[PDB]
Amino acid sequence: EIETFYKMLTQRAEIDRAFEEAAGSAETLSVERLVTFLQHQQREEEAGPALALSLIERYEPSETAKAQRQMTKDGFLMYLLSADGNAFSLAHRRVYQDMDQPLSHYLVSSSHNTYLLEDQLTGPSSTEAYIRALCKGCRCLELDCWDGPNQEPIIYHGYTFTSKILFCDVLRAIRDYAFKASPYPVILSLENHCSLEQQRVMARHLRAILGPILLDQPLDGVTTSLPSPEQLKGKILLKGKKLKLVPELSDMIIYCKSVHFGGFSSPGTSGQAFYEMASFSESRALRLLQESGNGFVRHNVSCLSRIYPAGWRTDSSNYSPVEMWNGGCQIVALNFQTPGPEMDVYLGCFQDNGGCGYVLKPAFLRDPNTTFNSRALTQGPWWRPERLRVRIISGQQLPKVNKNKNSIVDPKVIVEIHGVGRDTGSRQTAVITNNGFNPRWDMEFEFEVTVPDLALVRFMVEDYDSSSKNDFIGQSTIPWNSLKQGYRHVHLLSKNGDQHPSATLFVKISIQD
Ligand SMILES: [La+3]
Ligand SMILES: [La+3]
Ligand SMILES: [La+3]
Ligand SMILES: [La+3]
Repeated sequence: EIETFYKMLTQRAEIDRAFEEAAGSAETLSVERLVTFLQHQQREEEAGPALALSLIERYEPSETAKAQRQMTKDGFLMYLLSADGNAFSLAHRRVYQDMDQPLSHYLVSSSHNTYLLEDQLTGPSSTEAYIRALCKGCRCLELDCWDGPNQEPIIYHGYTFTSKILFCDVLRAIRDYAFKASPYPVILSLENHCSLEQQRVMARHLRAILGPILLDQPLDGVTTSLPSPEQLKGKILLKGKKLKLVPELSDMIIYCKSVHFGGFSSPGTSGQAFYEMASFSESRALRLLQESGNGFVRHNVSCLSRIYPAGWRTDSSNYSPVEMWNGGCQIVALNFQTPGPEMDVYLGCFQDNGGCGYVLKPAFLRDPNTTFNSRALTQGPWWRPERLRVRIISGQQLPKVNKNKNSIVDPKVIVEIHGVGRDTGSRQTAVITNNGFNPRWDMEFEFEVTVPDLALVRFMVEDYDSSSKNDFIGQSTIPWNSLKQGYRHVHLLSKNGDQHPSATLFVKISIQD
């Protein structure tokens, strides 16, 4: 009974089944059989003895089997629960993209009113807020500078009751964390409401504190286009108004001069210079995407655009970034302090490319002559329909969330597709009652995705409640091109983006054209 219980609790038929198929009669997976699995099931492109062997050396617990080059059911499971078995491509969890194109070519991880920890009206501000964002890979930060006592500028939310902090204090924190998560450039958006004098103080602090990290001169030969993340590695650059404004500050604005949206027209006139950056509220952005779409896109190829949350979002709620990315908008600022599907999707996007904060835009969005408009889909390279089938098999050790000890989760799983409007979809599994340890769904969904290069697949697990709103249990959002095939485990994250060490979903993914 003990082994029974101990082992039965521990038992996963789906795994058993999976191994069996792979291994057939044998109680072991030979290299060849493993290689076959890797290819047929896991659809690995580098599938071959070499991979198989590394998987064995890496994950096989049995010394006999390891040495003898074979994989036991145990090693199978371990591989499946490891970074290699993760539905989120391990290969993409390291900088692997081309980091040599103009900044305008990458989506950049950006935060809105970074200094804030809660609401926009009366919640607190803190350097901690900048540290958190930076530690989550945020590249573009916001500083709302106002005159403070003792000729020391402060940062807070202009015209509200949000607590205040010191501009200098903010700079040190940025200085200390700017590159903890990535080596690529950090952009500081200065919304300067300070007096001339205090503006000078700002400049002094900038130079004194940031020192050599601060970019205060154009790079050599950085003429027709924006420098690349590579060219700006290890640097912090300022975005703000460039000559009310003291020269000390205005002179530090090199590649990001705040500008009012003129309109889009590129033959050298109208559509701003590569070193000019416009901002658009969520509303105006949608409208321009509604009406212009392709203009914006084309605009965004050589130009950085910044989008920020609608003013009514005083609760610091966030909008969907995806809609902005579909127009090539790169600096899509969100309230990083706020848990929700939006940051889930955001951080899922940026978990790609090594989490360095710059993710290369799809080629059609880097083509100045594109006729793409996610909203009016016509044929073109972006059109490449795929058939995704996702099987939600079972869940393991779902984080018991709210109640301290009184009930068991009644989990269900929602799988959503995020991307161009026609691709967006959502489906959900049934609810398993009182089981978070090993709920088993064995449900399969199928989606047709026409513009995968802009899609993300999200897995959300909820605790069903008949009486109330279902509690969020965990989630995971995987960019389409990082979605691995075959049997994989989805590693669930908390509301706050934290890793749940033992919480997973076991799935089987398949993508066919
Ligand atoms: La602001
Ligand atoms: La229950
Ligand atoms: La419940
Ligand atoms: La509940």
